[PDB]
Amino acid sequence: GLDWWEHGNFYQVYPRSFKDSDGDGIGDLDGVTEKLKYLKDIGMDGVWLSPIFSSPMADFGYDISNFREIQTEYGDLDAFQRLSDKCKQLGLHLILDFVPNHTSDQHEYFKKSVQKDETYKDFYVWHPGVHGPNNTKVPPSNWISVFRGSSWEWNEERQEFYLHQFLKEQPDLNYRNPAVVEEMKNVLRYWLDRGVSGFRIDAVPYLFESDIIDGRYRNEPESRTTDDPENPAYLVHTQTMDQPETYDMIYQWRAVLDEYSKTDNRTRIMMTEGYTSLPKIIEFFGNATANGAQIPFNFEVISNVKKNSTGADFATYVKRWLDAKPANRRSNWVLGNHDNNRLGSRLGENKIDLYNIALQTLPDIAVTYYGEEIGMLDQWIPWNETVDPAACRSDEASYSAYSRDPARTPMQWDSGKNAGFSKAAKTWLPVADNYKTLNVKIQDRARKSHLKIFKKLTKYRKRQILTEGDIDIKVSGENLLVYKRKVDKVGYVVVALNFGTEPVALGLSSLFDRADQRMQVVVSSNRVSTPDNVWVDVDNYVLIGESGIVLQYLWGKNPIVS
Ligand SMILES: *[C@@H]1O[C@H](CO)[C@@H](O)[C@H](O)[C@H]1NC(C)=O
Ligand SMILES: [Ca+2]
Ligand SMILES: [Ca+2]
Ligand SMILES: [Cl-]
Ligand SMILES: [Cl-]
Ligand SMILES: [Cl-]
Ligand SMILES: [Cl-]
Repeated sequence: GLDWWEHGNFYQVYPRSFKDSDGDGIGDLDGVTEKLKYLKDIGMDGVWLSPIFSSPMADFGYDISNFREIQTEYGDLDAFQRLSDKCKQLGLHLILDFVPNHTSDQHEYFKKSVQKDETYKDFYVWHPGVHGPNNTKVPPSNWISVFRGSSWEWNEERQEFYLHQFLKEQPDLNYRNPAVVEEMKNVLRYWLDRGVSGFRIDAVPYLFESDIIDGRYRNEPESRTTDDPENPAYLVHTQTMDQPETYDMIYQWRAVLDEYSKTDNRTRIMMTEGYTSLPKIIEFFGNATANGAQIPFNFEVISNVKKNSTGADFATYVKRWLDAKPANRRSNWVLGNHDNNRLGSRLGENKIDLYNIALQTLPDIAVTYYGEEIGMLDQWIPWNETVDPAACRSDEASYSAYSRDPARTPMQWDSGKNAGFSKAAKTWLPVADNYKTLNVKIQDRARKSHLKIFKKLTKYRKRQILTEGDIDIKVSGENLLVYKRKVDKVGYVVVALNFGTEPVALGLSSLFDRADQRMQVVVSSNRVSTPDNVWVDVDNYVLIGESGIVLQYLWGKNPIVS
């Protein structure tokens, strides 16, 4: 008897790009609500929305000026309630994006902090630095912002530097201040009171920095993986990431969630965005005395799998996650989000179905970034139309290395105007040029298509074998990854993923003891010609390049487990 989330399908909506409902070219809450039934029909359980709160959009919602307010163009609190009520009818859990690390520099708390307001003077991390030789100002430490340059920003009015781990428009909250601690968990209660099933928590590794010692902040040592001192990777982040107090606060936040779970037998869940080392990701699950996040994102895989990764490479990172995961915790698999190039563009357009197969058939929790289920691809956007500050802080020659906008374009619903995302003359980001032939409606009608493969996976994974089965991973050569998932007296599933360009015979008898000369085809990559439901020889079947196949053998019935 699993809790709702343990084998859950989670879908990330980027609200600005999901569905426009009021003709301004901007996705909004009412637009999401129109589309929640679609999300249920493709097998989703939990819907996570990126920042919908009041924010000047310097970082497109991650710079929040009021954590208790819906941003105007997205809607109002009624629009939120209708979204929440619709989720409840459909049996979907709503997950909101919680951004504790920083506020907008337009937040009232920050404006008052700059003025040394007695209540807000210490809401942020301020330090004067030191005046140096030749009347120069030395910042309080050598720390580098994730968006490049110093993470200390001088404020003339206050005559101090404030800490910004992200943009200078995003001042870091001082979680050593108890007033800040209390205020931010009341933000969680505010939304828990309004019905949400949990939160995805932004930038968890960066919450606490180390404290002052003898009036100074400690510098960080050079990493020697780059010579560029404006690049955050220039330093080893011994002082600005992975601090022990960070984990303490995650656990405090989970306790607030647990207060609400006791109320009504509906587990509030926590997801955490942590681009950090695998052991420091794992620590977010919890420790001996305290639970943390049920879903600290498996960014071990996403950060290390590349376009030229082999099947062996993919297996290495999958196995590394599994070897490090504590037995009492659930895995999750994620290969896309709003900060990465779209999966097909990033990892190889031919592998869209291979990777959707992996994401959906590996154990426990599967994550989908909006559009991955139809195989959306990045859209190149001109410098003049790009809005992502990570691009605009670069230059016309080279903003495409940095820009996240190509992965944030409007969802492609149909072949009509703006791919059916909006009736407006212009959309906030351009619709991808491929939209007439890549959209939900066209894939819905096709015999085989990414969406039909996707839908087959999200349904099939909810049966007993893929819900309850173990996992046994084997690699043949450099590029044939195969894994078996078995439930005794029920059956077993074999996933075979061919990352290489050459076709290959599965040769399963030389990989598992397990016989059954023949297995039944459940689903396969778009280019595989083998019809569904036929039987194939597990030794001689040839899997074409860059393709995957899901194979089944039943001893008993394999029911949907609800
Ligand atoms: C794969 O690509 C990366 C980055 O583009 C490169 O550094 C690496 O050498 C490539 N691997 C091979 C085997 O060429
Ligand atoms: Ca709109
Ligand atoms: Ca911080
Ligand atoms: Cl519209
Ligand atoms: Cl857990
Ligand atoms: Cl099925
Ligand atoms: Cl048979």
